[PDB]
Amino acid sequence: IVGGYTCGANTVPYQVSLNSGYHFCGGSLINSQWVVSAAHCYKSGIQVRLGEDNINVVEGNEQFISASKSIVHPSYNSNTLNNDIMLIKLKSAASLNSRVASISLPTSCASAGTQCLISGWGNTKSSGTSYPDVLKCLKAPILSDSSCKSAYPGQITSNMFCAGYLEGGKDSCQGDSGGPVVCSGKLQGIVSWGSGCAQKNKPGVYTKVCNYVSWIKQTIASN
Ligand SMILES: NC(=[NH2+])c1ccc2[nH]c(-c3ncccc3[O-])nc2c1
Ligand SMILES: [Ca+2]
Ligand SMILES: [Cl-]
Repeated sequence: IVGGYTCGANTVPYQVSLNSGYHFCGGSLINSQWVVSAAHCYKSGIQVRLGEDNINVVEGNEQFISASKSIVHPSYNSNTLNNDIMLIKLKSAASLNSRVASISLPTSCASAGTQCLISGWGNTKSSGTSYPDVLKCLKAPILSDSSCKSAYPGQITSNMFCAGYLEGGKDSCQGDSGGPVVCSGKLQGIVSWGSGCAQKNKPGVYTKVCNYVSWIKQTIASN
């Protein structure tokens, strides 16, 4: 997160860290045994870490659960990142309390201008790499589809939306991939891609979760 602030320990209880010996992507807890992340975060050897704040110190509240399986969307395209969503099922269910909690899936898509909260342990510098120990947050609005398509001509599908600031300075970045974009208590986006981080007129692009709620429900109901 570039231009963001320290969220405060456990203030984003549905945020998870995907770990393979180090933090590589974020994700969102949607029920006690399922997490939602981005298809490009897929790898084997994933341990899901819940209740985290400092990812390098065990401070208490953490729950480390191995993924029993990851389900990448069958139509995911790694070259356009269209359908960039993945579901991870946990080996055991997580103990939910006030520090670890799930986030609701949306019943409707959000509109331009909606203010959302984006969080993650990704890079904090637009020019260079500084990775934080604690969770960073950024409040950003959903942009109109015309400005988004005007910024990335021919690269935005209907399963994507842009959120952020065209002036530059505040944005999600590498390490934040797979994490949440929550608007009004509902998970509306997943951090997917962008050009550099916090560059002028190059806002972040997010996977539009309202387009996949039945796919998520049907997939969880059968696995
Ligand atoms: N500018 C952004 N909003 C953005 C967000 C997530 C990103 N993730 C990545 C990324 N880059 C290199 C390897 C993996 C990644 O997820 N770039 C990203 C850029
Ligand atoms: Ca920790
Ligand atoms: Cl276009």
